[PDB]
Amino acid sequence: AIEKVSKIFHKLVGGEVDGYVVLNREGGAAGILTVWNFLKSRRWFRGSGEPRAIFGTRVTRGESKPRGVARVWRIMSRGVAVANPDTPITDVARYMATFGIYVVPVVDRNGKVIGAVTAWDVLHAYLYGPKEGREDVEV
Amino acid sequence: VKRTHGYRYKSRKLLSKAPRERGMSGLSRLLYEYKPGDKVVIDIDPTFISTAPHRRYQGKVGVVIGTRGRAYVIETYIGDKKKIIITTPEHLRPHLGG
Amino acid sequence: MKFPKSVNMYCPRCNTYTQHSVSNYHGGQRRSLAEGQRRYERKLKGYGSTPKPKQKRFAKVNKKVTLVFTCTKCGYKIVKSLGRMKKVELV
RNA sequence: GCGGGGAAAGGAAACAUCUUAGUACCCGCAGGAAGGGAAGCCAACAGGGACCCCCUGAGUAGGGGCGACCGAAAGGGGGAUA
RNA sequence: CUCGGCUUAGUUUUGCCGGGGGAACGCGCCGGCCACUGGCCGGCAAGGCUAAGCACGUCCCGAGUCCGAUAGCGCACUAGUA
RNA sequence: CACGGGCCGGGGAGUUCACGGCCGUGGCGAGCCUAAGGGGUUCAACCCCGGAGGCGUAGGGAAACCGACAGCCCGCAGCGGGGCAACCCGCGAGGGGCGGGGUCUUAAAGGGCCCGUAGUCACGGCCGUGAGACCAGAAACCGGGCGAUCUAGCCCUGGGCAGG
RNA sequence: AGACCAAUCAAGCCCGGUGAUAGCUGGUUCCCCCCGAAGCGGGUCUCAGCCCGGCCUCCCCGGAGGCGGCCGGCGGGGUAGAGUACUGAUCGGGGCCCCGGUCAAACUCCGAACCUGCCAGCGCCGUAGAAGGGGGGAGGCGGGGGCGGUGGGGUAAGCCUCCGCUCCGAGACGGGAACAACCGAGACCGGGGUUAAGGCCCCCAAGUGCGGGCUUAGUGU
RNA sequence: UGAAUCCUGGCCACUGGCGGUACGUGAACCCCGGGUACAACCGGGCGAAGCGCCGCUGAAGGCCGGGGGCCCU
RNA sequence: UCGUUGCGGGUCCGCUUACCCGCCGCAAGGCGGGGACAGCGGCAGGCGGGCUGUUCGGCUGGGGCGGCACACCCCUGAAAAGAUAUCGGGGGUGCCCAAAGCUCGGCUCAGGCGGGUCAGAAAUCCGCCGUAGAGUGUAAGGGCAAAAGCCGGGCUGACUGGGCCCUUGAACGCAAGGGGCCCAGGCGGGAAACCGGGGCCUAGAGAACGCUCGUGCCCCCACCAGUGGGGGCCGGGCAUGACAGAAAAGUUACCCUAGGAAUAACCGGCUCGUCGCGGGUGAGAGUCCCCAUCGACCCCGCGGUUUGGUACCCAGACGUCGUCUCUUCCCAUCCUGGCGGUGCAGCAGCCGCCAAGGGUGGGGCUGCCCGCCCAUUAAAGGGGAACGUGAGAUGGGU
RNA sequence: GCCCCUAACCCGGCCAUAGGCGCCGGUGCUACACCCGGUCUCAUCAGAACCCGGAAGUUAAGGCCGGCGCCGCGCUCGGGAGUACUGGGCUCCGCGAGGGCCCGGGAAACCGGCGUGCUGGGAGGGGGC
Ligand SMILES: [Mg+2]
Ligand SMILES: [Mg+2]
Ligand SMILES: [Mg+2]
Ligand SMILES: [Mg+2]
Ligand SMILES: [Mg+2]
Ligand SMILES: [Mg+2]
Ligand SMILES: [Mg+2]
Ligand SMILES: [Mg+2]
Ligand SMILES: [Mg+2]
Ligand SMILES: [Mg+2]
Ligand SMILES: [Mg+2]
Ligand SMILES: [Mg+2]
Ligand SMILES: [Mg+2]
Ligand SMILES: [Mg+2]
Ligand SMILES: [Mg+2]
Ligand SMILES: [Mg+2]
Ligand SMILES: [Mg+2]
Ligand SMILES: [Mg+2]
Ligand SMILES: [Mg+2]
Ligand SMILES: [Mg+2]
Ligand SMILES: [Mg+2]
Ligand SMILES: [Mg+2]
Ligand SMILES: [Mg+2]
Ligand SMILES: [Mg+2]
Ligand SMILES: [Mg+2]
Ligand SMILES: [Mg+2]
Ligand SMILES: [Mg+2]
Ligand SMILES: [Mg+2]
Ligand SMILES: [Mg+2]
Ligand SMILES: [Mg+2]
Ligand SMILES: [Mg+2]
Ligand SMILES: [Mg+2]
Ligand SMILES: [Mg+2]
Ligand SMILES: [Mg+2]
Ligand SMILES: [Mg+2]
Ligand SMILES: [Mg+2]
Ligand SMILES: [Mg+2]
Ligand SMILES: [Mg+2]
Ligand SMILES: [Mg+2]
Ligand SMILES: [Mg+2]
Ligand SMILES: [Mg+2]
Ligand SMILES: [Mg+2]
Ligand SMILES: [Mg+2]
Ligand SMILES: [Mg+2]
Ligand SMILES: [Mg+2]
Ligand SMILES: [Mg+2]
Ligand SMILES: [Mg+2]
Ligand SMILES: [Mg+2]
Ligand SMILES: [Mg+2]
Ligand SMILES: [Mg+2]
Ligand SMILES: [Mg+2]
Ligand SMILES: [Mg+2]
Ligand SMILES: [Mg+2]
Ligand SMILES: [Mg+2]
Ligand SMILES: [Mg+2]
Ligand SMILES: [Mg+2]
Ligand SMILES: [Mg+2]
Ligand SMILES: [Mg+2]
Ligand SMILES: [Mg+2]
Ligand SMILES: [Mg+2]
Ligand SMILES: [Mg+2]
Ligand SMILES: [Mg+2]
Ligand SMILES: [Mg+2]
Ligand SMILES: [Mg+2]
Ligand SMILES: [Zn+2]
Repeated sequence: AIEKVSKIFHKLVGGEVDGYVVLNREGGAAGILTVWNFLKSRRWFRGSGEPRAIFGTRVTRGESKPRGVARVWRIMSRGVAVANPDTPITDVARYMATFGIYVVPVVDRNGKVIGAVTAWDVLHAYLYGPKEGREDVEV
Repeated sequence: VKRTHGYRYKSRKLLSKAPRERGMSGLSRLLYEYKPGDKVVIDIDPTFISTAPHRRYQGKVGVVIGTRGRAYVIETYIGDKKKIIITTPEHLRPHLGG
Repeated sequence: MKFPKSVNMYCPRCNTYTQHSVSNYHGGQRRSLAEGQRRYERKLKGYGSTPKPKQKRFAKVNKKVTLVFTCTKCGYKIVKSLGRMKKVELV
């Protein structure tokens, strides 16, 4: 949760992940971070640009520089519902279809994050079934 | 990205065999007896790669200096530097050309 | 990885193979009379910054597995390393 | 010349231990010189014989992020001799 | 002896300062590169003085493969002057 | 259309010491050289003395400790023999290889280092490292002093502000 | 207001440490003669530096072989092409098979030119000293142009990044209108002669040169 | 904080401050044991503030979003 | 906590004379309060940017963010010897396994077919075919069929002491790491040959100093001997992933110095994807009718006018937006001159060609440029000139 | 002993011209087999295999030899083809990517034709020394 958004910004905009699970100090799910967090709010944004055309004048800072970078928990989605291994896949599918958020954290009995369910995982269940070397537990 | 240098690092073509050479090789190369002064050609056998010399010595002609148990001690050159190759006869052929 | 608690091993002193008991290596306690420790305590006295380097960033995930093989016949000890991997389970 | 207080720049190709350096500088106190000087010494079972200064021992022993670098003493030859 | 600190090549071993503890007495005490024990060897701390032989240059004398008025001391001259 | 110089005169940049490596010469040679210092002088020169010490003459090993060649082969120069010459043959310093020896490690074998002669002192040169180190150049940091006639603040004691 | 503290203030001034340090910038003074580079590889808090090799130079030892070329004998190779047979891609026809077709940097039954190892010869260099070895001093460790690998990337670039010959840097001179690296060609000094590239209507040395054909646009030169 | 006037909401998780019985941790001194003809050395005990832990504090620095059914989360 | 710290009585009580605080006094000393506390000095722990010194890595199609192309491995690039780069392409590594290690023997895999009780697509059984279409821990490539795969028997060589070579590191200096061949000691499997110093091969990897452990009838510790302790040689480990090894966070628009056209911003150069403009094609629209007017799907171009790409010149300096003023040039022509077509009755409109002599204005809004709008107008075109022109101005924006 | 000639058997080299499918023949004193048994050595669920002891039966099968056909494979053969590609030179063409000329090398697929194991040592058999 305390990471700088510049650390993960390129992985989201470039589409290398569909979202982030944000962890607190104890390894629990603090929240969810997707591109929609960056579209809803601009608390993360700071303008940039190439150096200015400084000629014939006394200007001491010709290029804008980013100095205070926002932390992840400042713009994340707080209070998302988490899933368990025995959670029904149809409740996850309903959430993803309704809100368009394609990452859901998965926690153990103590609330510690052990993984996530992506929209690609949900499609896999609806199209083929369990992943290789996995078994469907009771719901 | 720079070239990696494992012991066999550009040897796909060299260590590949045509279908008609698949399987074990014949045993006649085992039966040549080399004496000091003999000329040999280093011809790597890919079915015994662990005892084969480095790819840079393929096709080079060496001189037998002596024996070490079952391997032959061969004196050869890489460019201008003298190199000592110790290898078993399955990676050697007699050089008939002088 | 599992490893036996007893192996048949060459003993250099007995000049033969004998049964050897196996145990983990444990580093002994640094003694204050060690010459390097005496020099350090001297260097630590008086004013100044912290006098010696102290590593902060570590990179190894596992240590080298070191085992002490004790000859059951004469007590000769061979401490050998099995390479870098997680702690073995002596079975 | 004697006693005390006492840096940093720079060097270590960064830098803090370290060095620079007990230096620069400051405070006090003497003389035509000052200080030192008459074995609770050094040595090794053989013997030297107050002290200071010069040549050597020697960049040796030793100190040191055992790194940069720092660095004796006894002994020997002299000046002079109480 | 112990603790802190400055220093020293002095290193489990240099000197000292400060805080705390603190002897013995010639049948005693101290030293011999960690401490102790035995032997052997060497000495007598914690009081004072001491010529000569050694440092320096305002000054005096001599010398010079030194410079020769933008040089040589800042100053060859009514220069530490205007 | 990269920067520096208006012009002329004068000035203006690889130095010295210590230590090390190497070279060119010179002296002496299993030895080489004296240092400080001393005596004399026509008085810093010069003559003589001074061998302390340094380097060399033996290495191996952390240390205790131990402690070394003329045997064989190849062969350049050179010399000798033969030949018109070409070249062949013999001996063969130096050079190269082996063998042998000292020592360390090891149970040993093997392996490491070393061994069958040349050093030392000086003068000049080149280069390295330190010293300011070819000459010019920071912003800085530290020591001890000087400053509140300016200005900032405050204190003590004086002065001023038409008319509506 | 980080204002002001004697024209000095994100920490005064004076003198001292002090000739602070500077991998950075500027400067570095007479003549002739001999040879003559480099911007590559590896390591580095390394990327404007430095060290070890490559490349230069000087000296010495050594002592007969050496190789930027060619021919042959005996070997190595898997690229161009080819193929669609292994691994994949792909369009059709006919009954999972057969036939035809389109493809492959990370496919290969085949397979050159070409490069390369040893030996013998040729050629050339070498006793006026090959190979090999020791020692002193470096510079340099920013390269660039042409041509070739559809090199690989990129819309492309006087672009980025490799491989090879040559040239500029460090190379005068003729031609290219000018012009480091395109063509010709390598310069001690003076003179005579003949050619190279290229040119020969004038500028401008040499042809208003010779035969045939085409163009009517001053196309073009 | 910035005359006056009407007002000044919810939040002590965080960063701070402060208060606190017990418990864990927490230095030197000190005590006990081993060791050493003596020491060095080794183990244990005791254990201050503090920290952990529990509370108070927003006119302390400040913060004030979602989901679900006024309620839950 | 040690000292100051004393005196009586049974850790507690008291006391005062120490010490501390105040009053009076010139001083002497007196009075009151506290009191062995406090205060003060040493030592120890905590809080401690109040203050001092420093570090805040590199590569980089400028820097920054990211990535790790920073240490390794496979295929490709790589051009049939060797070497070979890019923030080139596709991936992987910081493990795991007492077996997944050694050896001996037997056997044959994926898949298909025939038969067979449950029994089934798939269980065990009989037979046939089956070149590997399986398996071989783990990337990729290579190898492997009486095996290198599968099963079973016996084992620990994932061994002690050493040497040589190959690669890392081409020819050509140079770590660590990895691999190969052996000699000696002593074993395992096997009839024997032979093989075993881990894993079928190519990756899984760490200097000095310090510490620790193993080892030796081991060496040394200052005159001699002894006890404790210390040091030494050889080997294993504890770590530097920025991987040939410092121990290290920001911020400066208040900023300063050395430099750099080795490197960005403006203009210029190159390029033209983008931008603007032109052409080919003709599905389709146009009542009929491709081409009066258009022009899907595609394709060939030009300009240098937007934006970008690149980094060649310029950092001891080319004054950074717009506007004002003033001059000139281009034509891809808005009007004015000429001509043609029309889905041109007229009035108007639309489209093409020649043509740059002249014209192309006044206002509202915004710092603008651009654009929208108002009233006119023959029409109220667009571009270039160091984004013309700040040693001419202006200075609203940046 | 020695030399020479020579089937099937034993040990090999090269590892398809040797392999695969189908059809037609040859071979049996000896040699190779199929074959007969399981006391012994050895072996398993199983004397099937392995191992041991044999010799009644048979050339039906294997092995070896000859022929034909197809597939596969091979070839210093014809064509494909001096084609594709390529080392060196060029003020030669093209707007350009690219092509061309000269000197020197030179494929592959495919079509046709031919081929369908060769060979070393030994035993056994024959002839001589
Ligand atoms: Mg700035
Ligand atoms: Mg490389
Ligand atoms: Mg292996
Ligand atoms: Mg200095
Ligand atoms: Mg420094
Ligand atoms: Mg610094
Ligand atoms: Mg005196
Ligand atoms: Mg005196
Ligand atoms: Mg000193
Ligand atoms: Mg006395
Ligand atoms: Mg003067
Ligand atoms: Mg004059
Ligand atoms: Mg300049
Ligand atoms: Mg000028
Ligand atoms: Mg220097
Ligand atoms: Mg400083
Ligand atoms: Mg100061
Ligand atoms: Mg005043
Ligand atoms: Mg400010
Ligand atoms: Mg200041
Ligand atoms: Mg300052
Ligand atoms: Mg100063
Ligand atoms: Mg020359
Ligand atoms: Mg420069
Ligand atoms: Mg050849
Ligand atoms: Mg091709
Ligand atoms: Mg093709
Ligand atoms: Mg090649
Ligand atoms: Mg470079
Ligand atoms: Mg080039
Ligand atoms: Mg240059
Ligand atoms: Mg010209
Ligand atoms: Mg003429
Ligand atoms: Mg409030
Ligand atoms: Mg107290
Ligand atoms: Mg106190
Ligand atoms: Mg600070
Ligand atoms: Mg750092
Ligand atoms: Mg950088
Ligand atoms: Mg980065
Ligand atoms: Mg290659
Ligand atoms: Mg592996
Ligand atoms: Mg096997
Ligand atoms: Mg390397
Ligand atoms: Mg090399
Ligand atoms: Mg490695
Ligand atoms: Mg002594
Ligand atoms: Mg590195
Ligand atoms: Mg300009
Ligand atoms: Mg530009
Ligand atoms: Mg366009
Ligand atoms: Mg048309
Ligand atoms: Mg542009
Ligand atoms: Mg540039
Ligand atoms: Mg320019
Ligand atoms: Mg300029
Ligand atoms: Mg101008
Ligand atoms: Mg100007
Ligand atoms: Mg026109
Ligand atoms: Mg302009
Ligand atoms: Mg102006
Ligand atoms: Mg102007
Ligand atoms: Mg303004
Ligand atoms: Mg403004
Ligand atoms: Zn034993």
